[PDB]
Amino acid sequence: MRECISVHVGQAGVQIGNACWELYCLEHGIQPDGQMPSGGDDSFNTFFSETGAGKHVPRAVFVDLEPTVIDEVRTGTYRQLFHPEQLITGKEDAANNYARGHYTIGKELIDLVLDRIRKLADQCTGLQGFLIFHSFGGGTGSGFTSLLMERLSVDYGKKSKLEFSIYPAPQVSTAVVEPYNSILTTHTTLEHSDCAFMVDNEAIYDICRRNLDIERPTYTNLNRLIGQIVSSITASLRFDGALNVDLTEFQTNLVPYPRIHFPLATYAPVISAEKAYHEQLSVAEITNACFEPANQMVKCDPRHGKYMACCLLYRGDVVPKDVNAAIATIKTKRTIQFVDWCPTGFKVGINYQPPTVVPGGDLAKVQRAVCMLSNTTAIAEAWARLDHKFDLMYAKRAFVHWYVGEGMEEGEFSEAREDMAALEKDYEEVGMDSV
Amino acid sequence: MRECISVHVGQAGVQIGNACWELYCLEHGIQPDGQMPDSFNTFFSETGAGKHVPRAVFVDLEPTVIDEVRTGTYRQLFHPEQLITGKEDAANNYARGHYTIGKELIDLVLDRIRKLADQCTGLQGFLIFHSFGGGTGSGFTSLLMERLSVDYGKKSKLEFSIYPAPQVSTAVVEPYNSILTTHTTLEHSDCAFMVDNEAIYDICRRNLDIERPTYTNLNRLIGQIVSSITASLRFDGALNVDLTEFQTNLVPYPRIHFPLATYAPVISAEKAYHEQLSVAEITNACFEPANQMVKCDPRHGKYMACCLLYRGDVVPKDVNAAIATIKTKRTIQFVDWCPTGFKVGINYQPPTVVPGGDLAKVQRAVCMLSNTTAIAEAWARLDHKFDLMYAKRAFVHWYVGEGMEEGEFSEAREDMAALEKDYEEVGMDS
Amino acid sequence: GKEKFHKSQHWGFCNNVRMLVGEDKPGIGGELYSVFP
Amino acid sequence: ATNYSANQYEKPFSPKYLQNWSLAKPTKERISSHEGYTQIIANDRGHLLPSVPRSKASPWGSFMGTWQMPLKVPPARATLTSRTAAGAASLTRWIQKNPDLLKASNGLRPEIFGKPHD
Amino acid sequence: MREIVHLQAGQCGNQIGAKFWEVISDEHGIDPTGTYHGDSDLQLERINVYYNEATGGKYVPRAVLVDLEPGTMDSVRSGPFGQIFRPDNFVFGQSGAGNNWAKGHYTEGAELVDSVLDVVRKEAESCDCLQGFQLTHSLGGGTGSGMGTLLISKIREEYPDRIMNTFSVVPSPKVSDTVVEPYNATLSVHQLVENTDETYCIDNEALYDICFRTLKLTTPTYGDLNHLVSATMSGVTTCLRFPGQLNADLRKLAVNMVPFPRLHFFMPGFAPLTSRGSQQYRALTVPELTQQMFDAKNMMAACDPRHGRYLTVAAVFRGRMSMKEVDEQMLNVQNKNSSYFVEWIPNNVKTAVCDIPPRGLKMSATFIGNSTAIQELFKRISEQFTAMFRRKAFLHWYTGEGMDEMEFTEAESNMNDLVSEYQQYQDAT
Amino acid sequence: MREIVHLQAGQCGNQIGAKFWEVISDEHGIDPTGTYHGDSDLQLERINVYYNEATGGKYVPRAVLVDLEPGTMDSVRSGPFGQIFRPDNFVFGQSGAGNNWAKGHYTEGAELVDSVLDVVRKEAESCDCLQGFQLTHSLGGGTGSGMGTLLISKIREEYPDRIMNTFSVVPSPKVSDTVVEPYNATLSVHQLVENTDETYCIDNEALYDICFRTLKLTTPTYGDLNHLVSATMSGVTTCLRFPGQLNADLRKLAVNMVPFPRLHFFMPGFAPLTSRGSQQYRALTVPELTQQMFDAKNMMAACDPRHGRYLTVAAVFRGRMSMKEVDEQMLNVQNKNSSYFVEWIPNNVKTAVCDIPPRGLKMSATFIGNSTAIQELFKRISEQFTAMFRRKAFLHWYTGEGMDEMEFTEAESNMNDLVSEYQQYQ
Amino acid sequence: HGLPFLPGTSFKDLTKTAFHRSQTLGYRNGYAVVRRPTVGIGGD
Ligand SMILES: Nc1nc2c(ncn2[C@@H]2O[C@H](COP(=O)(O)OP(=O)(O)OP(=O)(O)O)[C@@H](O)[C@H]2O)c(=O)[nH]1
Ligand SMILES: Nc1nc2c(ncn2[C@@H]2O[C@H](COP(=O)(O)OP(=O)(O)OP(=O)(O)O)[C@@H](O)[C@H]2O)c(=O)[nH]1
Ligand SMILES: Nc1nc2c(ncn2[C@@H]2O[C@H](COP(=O)(O)OP(=O)(O)O)[C@@H](O)[C@H]2O)c(=O)[nH]1
Ligand SMILES: Nc1nc2c(ncn2[C@@H]2O[C@H](COP(=O)(O)OP(=O)(O)O)[C@@H](O)[C@H]2O)c(=O)[nH]1
Ligand SMILES: [Mg+2]
Ligand SMILES: [Mg+2]
Repeated sequence: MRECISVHVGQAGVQIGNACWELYCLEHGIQPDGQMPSGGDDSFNTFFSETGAGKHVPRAVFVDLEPTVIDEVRTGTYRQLFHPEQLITGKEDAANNYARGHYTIGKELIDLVLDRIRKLADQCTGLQGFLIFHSFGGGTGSGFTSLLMERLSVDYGKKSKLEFSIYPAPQVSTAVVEPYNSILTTHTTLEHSDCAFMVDNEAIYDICRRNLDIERPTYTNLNRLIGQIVSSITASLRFDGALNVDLTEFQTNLVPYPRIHFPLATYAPVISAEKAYHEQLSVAEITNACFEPANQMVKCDPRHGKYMACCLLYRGDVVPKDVNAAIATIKTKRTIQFVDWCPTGFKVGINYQPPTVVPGGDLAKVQRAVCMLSNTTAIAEAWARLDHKFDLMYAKRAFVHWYVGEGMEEGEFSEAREDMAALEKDYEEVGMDSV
Repeated sequence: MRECISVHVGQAGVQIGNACWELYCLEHGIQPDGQMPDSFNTFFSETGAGKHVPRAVFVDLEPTVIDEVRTGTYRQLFHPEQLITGKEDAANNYARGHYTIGKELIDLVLDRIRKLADQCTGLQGFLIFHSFGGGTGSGFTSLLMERLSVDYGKKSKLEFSIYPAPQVSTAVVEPYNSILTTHTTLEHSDCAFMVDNEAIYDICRRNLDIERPTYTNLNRLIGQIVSSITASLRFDGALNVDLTEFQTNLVPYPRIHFPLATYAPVISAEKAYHEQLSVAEITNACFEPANQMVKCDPRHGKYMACCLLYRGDVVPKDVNAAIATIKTKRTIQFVDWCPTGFKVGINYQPPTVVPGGDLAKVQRAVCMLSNTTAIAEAWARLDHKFDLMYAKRAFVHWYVGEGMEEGEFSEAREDMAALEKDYEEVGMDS
Repeated sequence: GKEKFHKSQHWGFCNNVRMLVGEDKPGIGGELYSVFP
Repeated sequence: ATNYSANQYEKPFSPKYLQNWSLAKPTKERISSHEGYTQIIANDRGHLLPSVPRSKASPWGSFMGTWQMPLKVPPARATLTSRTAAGAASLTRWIQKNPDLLKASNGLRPEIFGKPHD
Repeated sequence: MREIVHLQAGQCGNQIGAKFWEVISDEHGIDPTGTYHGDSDLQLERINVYYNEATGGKYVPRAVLVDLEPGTMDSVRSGPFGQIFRPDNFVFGQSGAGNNWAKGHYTEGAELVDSVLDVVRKEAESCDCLQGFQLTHSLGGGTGSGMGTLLISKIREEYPDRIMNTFSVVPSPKVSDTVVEPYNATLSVHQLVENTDETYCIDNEALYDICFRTLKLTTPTYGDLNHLVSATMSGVTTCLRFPGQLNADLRKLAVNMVPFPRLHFFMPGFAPLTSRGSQQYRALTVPELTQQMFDAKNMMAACDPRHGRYLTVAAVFRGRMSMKEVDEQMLNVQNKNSSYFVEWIPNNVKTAVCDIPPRGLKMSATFIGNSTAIQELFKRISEQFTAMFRRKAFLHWYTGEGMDEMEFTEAESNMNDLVSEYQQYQDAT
Repeated sequence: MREIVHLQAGQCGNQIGAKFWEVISDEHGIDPTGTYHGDSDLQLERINVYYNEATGGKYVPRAVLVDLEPGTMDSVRSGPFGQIFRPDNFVFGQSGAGNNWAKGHYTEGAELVDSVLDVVRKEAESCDCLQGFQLTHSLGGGTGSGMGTLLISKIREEYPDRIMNTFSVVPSPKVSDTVVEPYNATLSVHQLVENTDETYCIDNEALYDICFRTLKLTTPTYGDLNHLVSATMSGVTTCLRFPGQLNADLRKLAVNMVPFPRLHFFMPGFAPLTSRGSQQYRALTVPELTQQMFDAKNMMAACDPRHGRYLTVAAVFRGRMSMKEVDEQMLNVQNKNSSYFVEWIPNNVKTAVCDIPPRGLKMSATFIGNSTAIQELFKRISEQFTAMFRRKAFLHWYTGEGMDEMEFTEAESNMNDLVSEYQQYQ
Repeated sequence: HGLPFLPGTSFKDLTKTAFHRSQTLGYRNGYAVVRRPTVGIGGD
């Protein structure tokens, strides 16, 4: 069982989904034509399925409103892997509008996507939850991923719904009307999301520049690093491990309060081939790189805030004693501050199977790997800067006629910022020590 | 034994029956000259010269589409007696097909049925193909069931009709024909399995990647239904179902006898490789409102009678688990007065694929026949179109002049209004 | 068989009396004058 | 129709075990006994008799489509603990301001399990 | 000298009966043609109870096949064991039943009564001493529920002192195999309760879970379900055919099973039913058989015995076994579970131990339970029949041929009186 | 004769008990296919306590396998001894526990508690005289902590006169393997207090300290940590299975180790465990084994007995040794340091022996000790619990399953009363 | 290498790389099916 359904929405979700689904094929031996060159292994059923004739079809749905991002997949090297009905395109994009992604153009495909998810869920003997890949900045990456989850809450209720969201980076950004979309897609997701793993492009850019010996990284390098995280998350239930971690346990051990569900994901053994020859990668040495601010994959200093919960996922030939001795040294370290109401802080998970490289990629052959998913108070200043972006555009009512003029009341902006301005004191209240 | 006489009327019935009898000859081995290079004796009559002749009559009031049959591949198969041609078409008139020109041809048809009723040891029931929109499809079809009821009575009488499309239409005088043919055949038919044209256009566009279908694709898809309905009279099954079974399980009231047809494994040759076609995954596609072949979502209505006909490598437990899954879904709602809802039909024979067709060779298949409340809005829209026309008297001189009182238009409209009151009075609870 | 499950009609009526009509008929497809070229 | 229970064998046909992970409609557990003949409540052709009381609901159903569904959809997870009283009031008000959604067949079954602070 | 006449009504009883005669012929050594090729001599003395000798050393089954069409009897004879029944025993009509209890009992079944009863008498008058009758049908269809119930009525009005045993297949609780099935069930029960001495409640849902949880069959068919039915029908008649240290035929079983003439609805079960790959995980002993008989999930009726009390239980054990182990195990289950056993009948278990087991097995037993929880079957159909009679659901197919609404009315009263009697002798002290 | 039904829930319980069924099959000679391939007849005479006879000399265990997700069961069934368990004894759910006591005990555990107790009722009346039960799990989990306590209550309400055991894995003192460990531990202990006859408290840290400092083990996995737990389980059940000079079963230990019906949380240990290259430096005598019995670093609970006082002590031995030497050593350890033993009991130590040691060892013993110093284990959880409870740290994942706040206050009060009654005798 | 089954006598194979968990416990159309294990961890 242990089936999982992945939804990729927006251009970002498809491009990450291309690197996610190539890695899942290399972890199982499934060829691009969907044939395994081999009842043997059944570890594929959490991602793949069967048709009797030896064909494995992903348990994924690809939705976009712009056709020329999925049409590569229909005419690429994986054109025979994905089911055609699982790849869904519209006619016109959301044009960097949450209103188009939610009210006018996102309401178009939502009944067809819900229909396709039902046919995918009907094939699942045991469903762990839903994974949704998007970007806060995109039109359909913010609008359609917001409408989908309201419909998933109506249809599937308390089924676990986890997100991999591309945060707008605090200094580097692509779109101009992007802060408007980020506030709107955060407001309507707070009560519907269960947990939201967050990462932005600027912090991966520095990691790709420094930790890896690649100058000028591409989006393809970013999507593989994200794909290694989602693989490391799920492979506890894909592979034999000492401490099994499931998708349902992430919401319990990382979301203390209902309106704060934004932990930060990082992957610390990211080192180049030339640089892996010199240093050893021990369990204590790679887990300290999970806590360095320069190695965080979200551009915010964790020293500015306090850690609320951490979820350590170890992948490889890790020894649980060396895992235990490593966390003990981090607790004795004073520069990392944990809140008083969480004396435990740490959830550890150990998987036996080493990470397998993509042949020709940037990542080196690590014998062991660790992926950290930590909820920090330091994300509050990211909202404070994101408040400085939306508000500095909203005092003059700039770029609202594209939103208010199409299906959306202006009072939406007059309620969606006040609710997430309450997160500022929600993150303040959890960051005060009780006397 | 277990014989079945099939009747086709109108050009719709002939062209559907051409692709139907192409399939019936192909799944029994009958080569298109009548010769075989005892399952055939429900549709075919074996002659003392070795030439198996179809147990059917091709009645049409227009000679043009009939001469395709008299010239094409199935020339030697069909019996020149058993094929009846007209002289002049009804010209989209109920009046002409019922009173003027239909009356001079119906006297020869019942003689043909009578010679066809003497060669059957046990007749299961009739099988009538027509379309609502046409003249001889609506006028002459009415003359059948009025005269077949007085001739036979308790004999089963099943019928297939092409329902008018909800958004497109081939003709303007179509709502006149459809309302007038339902008023007189509401009490003269046992059950009316219904199928649309625009819905199959959507089915042939989404489910199979053959954009731009023609009428041949529609008759082939309809022909798979009629074969699947009568598959159990000819092949062994786990639990067999008759032709007489269909009237008492799908018709709750003598006014409500319009169920909906649905074929689930409507898939091309390129997509059978992509997904498995197990019984649970195809029965869930029967109730899917995008796979239904009448354009009306049953989610907006209620289910009062459903029938499932499986043929192929199916398991009775997988059938049981599929229906119980549908019974747990909140998409599907039933009425208070039908706590059962379902019957099953299972055949061991997998369907026989036709070469030159579009559906792939599937290991198992299911045909779904259900009476729903959602057809009430379809009757509501059709009466709107009749009411917009009959308000200021339009195209009526083309009916009243041709041997037909104008007051029939009234009592047809008075009847049909009650038929909608028959559909909301059955959905309400206590 | 496997692709052929034709059920032959073994029973029937002639002369309005109950009977086995065939007495040499196939089963589910298989078995239970001069020959000219 | 009512989803009956086979008593001892209701467990294998429970909704999630039948691979339907969508808030599925419940099954009946107990049935009472009548004590004689029933009464004809409706004449032929299906019309309910004039005397009998009538239900007050849509005869067709309560399916809420993707366009008649209310905007600003409430959540299904509606716990009220570790939440201020005004915020818990807003969460309760949001769920209770759309009674059409909470009575629909494809509706939202909420779970307000929690007590706010005082 | 103690023979019984077999009845096969409807297509459900035809496939059950064809599998039943295949099981008996395998057990008694009869080949698909009709001759004898058995190894032990204990398969010859009591062939008479089921078969009849024909000149040529060929044994002919004493069964009559009735249906309103020959459609399912085409498949019966095309099967492996379809050459053993006489063609004169096949009785078929002209037109189908339509899942109508009307056509099986009033219009179409009435012309076939004189033909079938003529066959029934000519078997029964060739009998030296007839023991009883044995019918398989279903309560959901038209021929099995209508014609077979009428056959019970015409047999019992001629042979009242003889016993009437039937194995009726009741409608499924969750997924209906017929839309109009609550009518045909209620009309059949109203005359089953008056004109039968033994009846067995076989439900398809219970056979499905038996095939999956216990048999672990990956892809079951109706051939397996009819085999489990046929093993039960062979178990109850074993003392007629094979010698034993404690024998009980149907009447000796029927006398101490039913405490009142209206309380004769049972629940079948098979003891040694195990899987293929877990034969080496379970010992085959007397405590293992009596647990599987008295485990709830091994019933064949889809009604939980823990919701009621067992009036009387039967245990027709087959195999060489020690009687202390049988007697001590029956005492424990009655003692360990005292709330599921009535307290005005001191013992509630009848034990009969034969000597000849089913082939391929060491030990076997057949369970017949007269629980007071089989009212759940009658409660469920009564609600359905209420729901379809209140708003006249399919009455015009029934009242349009001759039945009056009073027939449907008195079917409700008598069947709801049956639930009242079950409830009365469940709360009594 | 004197059978034990083994039940186990959770990932931690299943991995411990799978290793436990490997030590039992090794010393009873049961082969991975489940056949007797041993040497002596004192290896077969008392098989009934754990295994059951099958057709053709096959021995199927009496284990009941419970989890809400069989990913751990799939790992166990693919091991070297995963085929001895009967497939009918595998009962499993469809969704995960989520490290939630509320899901394991109230909502998600309810759909499986009917199927587990049917299997337990299957294996209870199939034996002549059930001696009792045994449960292995971890208190920091969601289904071991949640469902395991639920299965304890359902067994106790039907079988209240038979001893039941709890090999619970208590939370570690310095590093947590789960964020919501104090909530699951507080809610499970509150169940364990009034529902168990014996309870053995095990943590990973002391097993890590035993593996590093006493085994000299460079790479300790979970196979060899569960071996330390499995050796203790075979030690207490030894007199149930093999003959000895002074036999003592489970309840005979429990009678003179539980002085009041509340104090039943013990501390396990394994004396003969030696270092890597230190076997040639080791004398094979009872005094050196005795000084490793009561030695603090040999404890499996990481609660130092120097900080508390021994209420009662159990000492089950294995091998052919004289009993004057054993009794003298138990008298010397009571008399040399009497400040670590309660002055109100003249003899805190029970001596039990057996004549059959495990294979490869000439002489073996297990340590089971009820000390006062286990109260600091409960205080440490309590101070961690009340830190999360005053700010309402993770309650919205618990009260979202219907659970009320007064149970959390109730669970704190029962532990605080258990601390106070331990503190009374010190 | 013939050592007795003691906690210090556990040694793993480092040449093994694939760690694939097969699902021999699952659900068919309503029942908890327990399959016969054909492979172990890693596909061997
Ligand atoms: N890390 C990462 N981020 C990406 C990638 N591609 C796009 N993004 C982010 O996505 C944001 C834009 O959203 P998209 O998903 O690309 O566009 P969209 O969702 O289709 O929105 P519309 O086209 O307006 O409907 C950019 O600001 C990027 O930061 C990628 O490959 N990797
Ligand atoms: N599916 C399908 N429908 C057909 C076909 N041929 C005709 N029809 C239907 O019938 C309509 C054509 O007019 P008909 O109703 O057949 O005319 P008629 O029944 O012969 O009556 P008159 O010609 O007016 O005397 C089309 O719009 C179709 O809806 C066919 O081959 N396939
Ligand atoms: N056990 C078993 N039951 C069957 C079989 N065929 C049909 N049934 C049952 O019979 C019921 C329907 O009865 P039906 O076939 O209409 O009976 P008929 O009208 O007398 O032929 C269904 O509920 C099926 O469960 C079979 O081969 N075996
Ligand atoms: N001694 C030991 N402890 C274990 C083992 N596996 C897990 N644990 C402990 O169990 C705790 C995790 O609980 P877990 O079993 O995952 O909870 P569950 O998923 O609800 O069953 C951790 O603190 C581990 O230290 C094992 O094999 N041996
Ligand atoms: Mg785009
Ligand atoms: Mg024409």
